[PDB]
Amino acid sequence: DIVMTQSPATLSVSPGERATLSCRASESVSSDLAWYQQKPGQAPRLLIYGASTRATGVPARFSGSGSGAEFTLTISSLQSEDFAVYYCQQYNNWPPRYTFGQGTRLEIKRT
Amino acid sequence: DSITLPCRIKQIINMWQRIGQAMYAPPIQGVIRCVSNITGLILTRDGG
Amino acid sequence: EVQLVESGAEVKKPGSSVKVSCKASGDTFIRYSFTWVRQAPGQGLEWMGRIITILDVAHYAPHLQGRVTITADKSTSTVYLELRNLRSDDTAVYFCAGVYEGEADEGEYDNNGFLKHWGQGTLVTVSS
Amino acid sequence: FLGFLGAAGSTMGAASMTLTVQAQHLLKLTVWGIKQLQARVLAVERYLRDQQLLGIWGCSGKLICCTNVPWNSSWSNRNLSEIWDNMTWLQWDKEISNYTQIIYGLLEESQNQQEKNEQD
Amino acid sequence: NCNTSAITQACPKVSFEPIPIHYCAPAGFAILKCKDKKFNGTGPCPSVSTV
Ligand SMILES: *[C@@H]1O[C@H](CO)[C@@H](O[C@@H]2O[C@H](CO)[C@@H](O[C@@H]3O[C@H](CO[C@H]4O[C@H](CO)[C@@H](O)[C@H](O[C@H]5O[C@H](CO)[C@@H](O)[C@H](O)[C@@H]5O)[C@@H]4O)[C@@H](O)[C@H](O[C@H]4O[C@H](CO)[C@@H](O)[C@H](O)[C@@H]4O[C@H]4O[C@H](CO)[C@@H](O)[C@H](O)[C@@H]4O)[C@@H]3O)[C@H](O)[C@H]2NC(C)=O)[C@H](O)[C@H]1NC(C)=O
Ligand SMILES: CCCOC(=O)N1c2cc(CNC)ccc2[C@H](NC(=O)C(=O)Nc2ccc(Cl)c(F)c2)[C@H]1CNC(=N)N
Ligand SMILES: *[C@@H]1O[C@H](CO)[C@@H](O)[C@H](O)[C@H]1NC(C)=O
Ligand SMILES: *[C@@H]1O[C@H](CO)[C@@H](O)[C@H](O)[C@H]1NC(C)=O
Ligand SMILES: *[C@@H]1O[C@H](CO)[C@@H](O)[C@H](O)[C@H]1NC(C)=O
Ligand SMILES: *[C@@H]1O[C@H](CO)[C@@H](O)[C@H](O)[C@H]1NC(C)=O
Ligand SMILES: *[C@@H]1O[C@H](CO)[C@@H](O)[C@H](O)[C@H]1NC(C)=O
Repeated sequence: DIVMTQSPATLSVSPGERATLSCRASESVSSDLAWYQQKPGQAPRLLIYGASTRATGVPARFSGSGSGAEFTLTISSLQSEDFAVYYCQQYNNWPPRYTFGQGTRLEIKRT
Repeated sequence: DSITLPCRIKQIINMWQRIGQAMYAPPIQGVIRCVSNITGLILTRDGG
Repeated sequence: EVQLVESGAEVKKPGSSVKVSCKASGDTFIRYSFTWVRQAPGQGLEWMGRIITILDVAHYAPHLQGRVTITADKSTSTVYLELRNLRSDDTAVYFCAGVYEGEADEGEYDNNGFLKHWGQGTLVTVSS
Repeated sequence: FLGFLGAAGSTMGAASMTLTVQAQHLLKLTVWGIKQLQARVLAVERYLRDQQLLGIWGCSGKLICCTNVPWNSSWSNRNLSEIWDNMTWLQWDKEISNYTQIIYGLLEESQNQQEKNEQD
Repeated sequence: NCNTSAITQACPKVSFEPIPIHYCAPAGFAILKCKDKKFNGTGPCPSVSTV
């Protein structure tokens, strides 16, 4: 298949502040990475496709950008429903042997 | 003064070589200009 | 805007074959591209396969190739995923996905790779 | 090779009389130089391919030859006078396009018929 | 009925503009040509020329 490694894998930032999510590509994906948001319970939802173009019926506060092997999705103000698992799937290869991402993990701060 | 024809850059074309149905990549970004002559017509008569 | 309804959760045994249907409604079914993607419990999404409805051709993932066939019928306007040689760790939630790509009947085609419309998500659990 | 073709417009008799008269830039001039040798080498290798056949019917090295055999009237009968002053060689070919095999098979047997004289 | 055999492959864009192309007869064949302008399809062309 196609491997997808990231370094650093994930950094710990407390909830309540602006956070950016970085996706790294093993290959040279020009602008062929899409971003999906998956809150647990149902199917995900596409937000950014083309690595920059906003999907229909999604808030404009989310902002995705990047190219090549570096892509970044940024939030403006956190929302209650904006705490989910974010998947970055590339689809540059052809024939379509596309590969998904790994998601992002957030831990419950139980004292 | 100038008569225009509106048209699209298709993708799923029937190959002229044989009985098939190809499919090509989405069109590139940029100006695709072709200034070409017209030295022929192909016509057929009416059925009735 | 346009919703897709997937078949109910099915449970089978290893060594068998499973079939799951996703029915799309709202637009013309044949003018779409459909990607089948699976999610293991507690694991990220796994891209299984793709099919171009106007053209009736499928491409599957290499590591998963050989045990999955994706077909679709425009008459009933639904896409079927069929999996062979079921085995325990393949327990997962299966998802159909569909994308609009332009006026496909006349010849136009975009061939988008992302996923916009999604099914409700069937669950397959193969075990003892 | 094929330069002996401009006489085609000339009629039967004119062709008969004219018979005896005669029967990088560097890279572009080489790949198109060979293609002019493959024509002349074929010109001789066909000349020897058909002069040998002429050696079966008896006459070799002869531009105009004639053997001991009559002419069947079934072969597009027409007077010799008209078919030699106003008649095209291509038209003659088309008129006798079917009978060439018959003639070319019988000429050999006639030559062997003559050959039996010194074979005896 | 007919087995639609997909031959999926890579389809990179590339410049594609026609260029002139002559067709030539090799090793003992000659290409006629009707130099006459008023043409009729079949029929005679009393202006022929070998090229
Ligand atoms: C009937 O006949 C007519 C005429 O006889 C034909 O018309 C022709 O059609 C072709 C096909 O498109 C035209 O070719 C195109 O020409 C473009 C103009 O190029 C010229 O001007 C530029 C000005 O900058 C010059 O630089 C060029 O000269 C040099 O160009 C490159 C530059 O690096 C050199 O490397 C070369 O060695 C040249 O010496 C020309 O003089 C030209 O831009 C274009 O090439 C682009 O488009 C093709 C299309 O696929 C790409 O594959 C290619 O890579 C180029 O990509 C550029 O553009 C795309 C978007 O368009 C961008 O995404 C890229 O990043 C990049 O910027 C192509 O070569 C030709 O000009 C035209 N003739 C005339 C007189 O107009 C008809 O085709 C023919 N048939 C029919 C059915 O009508
Ligand atoms: C077998 C070789 C002869 O080809 C035919 O038999 N064809 C034929 C014949 C007739 C009968 N009339 C005599 C009607 C229609 C067609 C079809 N034509 C084209 O598909 C065509 O022209 N495509 C095209 C695409 C792009 C560009 Cl740019 C272009 F310039 C042209 C075609 C049948 N191929 C098919 N159904 N897959
Ligand atoms: C169109 O015709 C004119 C006149 O014969 C000629 O100069 C021109 O080159 C032609 N166009 C093309 C693209 O060859
Ligand atoms: C062509 O034929 C005419 C007969 O009308 C003749 O007078 C003329 O000399 C011929 N020309 C050539 C070049 O054969
Ligand atoms: C053929 O030419 C001869 C000349 O002797 C003549 O007598 C005869 O009538 C001619 N026949 C035809 C059909 O022209
Ligand atoms: C040669 O034979 C074909 C069919 O065998 C016939 O059509 C044609 O007319 C014949 N040629 C002549 C000059 O009779
Ligand atoms: C074209 O050729 C045909 C074939 O004989 C002929 O009947 C017709 O009259 C010709 N048309 C012209 C010369 O305009």
